[PDB]
Amino acid sequence: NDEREYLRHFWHPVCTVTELEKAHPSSLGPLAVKLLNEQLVVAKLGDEYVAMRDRCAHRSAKLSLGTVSGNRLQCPYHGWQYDTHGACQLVPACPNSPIPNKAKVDRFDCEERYGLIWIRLDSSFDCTEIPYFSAANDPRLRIVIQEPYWWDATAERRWENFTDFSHFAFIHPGTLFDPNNAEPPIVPMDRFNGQFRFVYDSFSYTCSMPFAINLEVSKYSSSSLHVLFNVSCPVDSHTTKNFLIFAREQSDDSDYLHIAFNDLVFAEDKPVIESQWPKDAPADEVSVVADKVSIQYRKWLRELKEAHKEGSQAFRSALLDPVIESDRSY
Amino acid sequence: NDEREYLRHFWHPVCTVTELEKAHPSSLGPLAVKLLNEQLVVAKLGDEYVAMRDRCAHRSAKLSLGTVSGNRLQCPYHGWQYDTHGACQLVPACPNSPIPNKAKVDRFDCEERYGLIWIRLDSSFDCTEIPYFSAANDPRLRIVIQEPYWWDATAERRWENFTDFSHFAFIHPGTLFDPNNAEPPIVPMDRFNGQFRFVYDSFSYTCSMPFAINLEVSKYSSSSLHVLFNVSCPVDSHTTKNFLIFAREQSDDSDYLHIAFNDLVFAEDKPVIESQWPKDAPADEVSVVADKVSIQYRKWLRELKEAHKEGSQAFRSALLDPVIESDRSY
Amino acid sequence: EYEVELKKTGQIFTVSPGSTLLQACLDNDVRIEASCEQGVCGTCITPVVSGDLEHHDTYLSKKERESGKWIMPCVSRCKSKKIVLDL
Ligand code: FES
Ligand code: FES
Ligand code: FES
Ligand SMILES: [Fe+3]
Ligand SMILES: [Fe+3]
Repeated sequence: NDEREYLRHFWHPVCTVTELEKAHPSSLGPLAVKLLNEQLVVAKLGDEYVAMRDRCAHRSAKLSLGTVSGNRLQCPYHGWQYDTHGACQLVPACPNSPIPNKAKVDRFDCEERYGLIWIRLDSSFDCTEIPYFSAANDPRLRIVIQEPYWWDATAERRWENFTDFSHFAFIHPGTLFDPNNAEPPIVPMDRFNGQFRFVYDSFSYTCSMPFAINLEVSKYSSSSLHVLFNVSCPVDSHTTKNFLIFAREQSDDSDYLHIAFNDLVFAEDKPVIESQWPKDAPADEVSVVADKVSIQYRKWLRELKEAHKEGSQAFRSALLDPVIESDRSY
Repeated sequence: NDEREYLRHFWHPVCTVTELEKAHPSSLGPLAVKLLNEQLVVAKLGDEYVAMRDRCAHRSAKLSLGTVSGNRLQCPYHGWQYDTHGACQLVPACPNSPIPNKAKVDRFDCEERYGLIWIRLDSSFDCTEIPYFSAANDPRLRIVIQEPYWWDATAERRWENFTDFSHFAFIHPGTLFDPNNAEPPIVPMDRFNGQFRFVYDSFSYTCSMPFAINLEVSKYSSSSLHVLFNVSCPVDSHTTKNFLIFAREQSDDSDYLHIAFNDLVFAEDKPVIESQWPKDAPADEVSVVADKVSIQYRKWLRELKEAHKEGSQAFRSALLDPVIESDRSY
Repeated sequence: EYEVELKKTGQIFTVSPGSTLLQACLDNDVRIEASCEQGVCGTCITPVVSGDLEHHDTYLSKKERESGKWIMPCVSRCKSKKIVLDL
């Protein structure tokens, strides 16, 4: 249902690498996944992470109950095998007949990065990249990948909560609220290279549109820096599979000191954000000046929506044209 | 859809008072309630039981997850606070900024009586009143408020089961059937003051429309009184939250003796009334002579539903115009 | 310290010095949405044909502000003497 069609051009994370390896005893998958209400299967065929529609072209069985055979995905029902382009190469019942030309299942751009598996459902605008994680490569940093966490909220609403400042005092009094710096500021926001960028005082955001946040917290550079990377998988209209990867300089402490803390603040948000109805933000919400980030976010998604209808070039401009508001130089 | 629109003009019970006090440790509420598919929140602000739509005007969190602070209801997300008129009176993020005029939520007529909280969603026709309970104030009687009991059944069908005389022999054979009173009488039924009134020998029904039933019983076992006040709340298309208050003259025995008995009668009804399908009674049900109470009630509802269409006064007339069939005065 | 304004509906009126452009509009029965009556939500955005403008909002991009094609009447004003809104 096509108010969300523009979302198909972006790269979305569907599972962790370790979720795929855990899925089937072979460690190759297949793993079933759902993205923007599409039912897909992921599997490692050879050296490629391949993503096809989880529906076989023959009698419509789910390839995710199949098995990986060599470099192919084998349907569990009558054993057809599919190659990295989703084409059937073996029909065991008539191995000497021709393979019908329609014996084919849709395939989607599937690439690994940062420890997660990303899928891009519609490549026809050739102008979106996998979101940016600042801490990959940086060898001073230890990187932990938390289990995915699922919310009954939309990627847009989850996004907005992660970049929200006004809510600390009420949802996170014990864990995030700084009573001396109690009231949030207004900050300039830049569009650059498909990302939103803004800073605090020091927290620095690089939000690859639509659903990814890259938050670099430094302790006025004195101590040492901490990076949060949080991206929402729009599973369906009501649901998100949410991924948090975090990196830290100070690696001497326990990973589960941080994992529990993150876990805690997410548990504080979840019941509120899930309560918001209607699940998608209607046009009768009343804002005030602290909501700059949420408004600017919605402004740009609307433009990306309209730009999409106009077509490829319009969308490329909408996404990548810079819109600088601050003094920082690019 | 809006075939139930007329029902919004009546007072409906949403919860017992204890339910609201129990809902949150402050004993002030808030408590969430569903009335005719509407999501509402109920709270004690100062001296008032207040009812609002359970949806914040900022970013649409459920206020039922919030907390009562002072004489206002404070949202869980960013702590906007709403007064007894549903107007925001504090935006914690910009305390030195003026509150938007649209920063308000719908408020509803909300009044406590008999130990229950009543809400009127539409007050425009200004002509409905909270059902009549005969045993309030009468200091000779001991009143008990059972816990709400829920049925997968509509308020109309719950009402028809309660005033039905024909089911005693079959659903309640060992608890309410009188062997040599096995065939039900046809009875005069008057409309007075927006109530149905009729008796049976005694059993004296005073049913404030649409969903309340007040049954006084001058026992053939006592020469002393016993009173059943039952009111169905239509929470949605398929289910009711049902309330039972009963008073008794012979107040010397255990409350639970009668509570257990009522609970058993309802247990005998419940499966059968839930089995009735469609949930709303269609035109092809075939009534008989002994269904006089069923018929008059469907007739009055149908008239009231029509009157609602033709506007305020035609409704006030269909409710309040008297119609006498028996030989009593009023 | 006073400004007039026109429309594609021809209606024309004056913003007394104590009023927001938005309040002037509503006083003269122009339907025009509002929420954050400070310059952030953006629902009151309305389009401009002519006139020289001062922005006080936090919704319009610097490039949008520098184009005289938009204005947020809840907080912004006209330093020119006339302004025409395409409404
Ligand atoms: S369904 Fe896949 S082989 Fe028959
Ligand atoms: S959503 Fe209620 S205060 Fe922000
Ligand atoms: S009304 Fe929201 S910005 Fe003018
Ligand atoms: Fe949060
Ligand atoms: Fe019964």
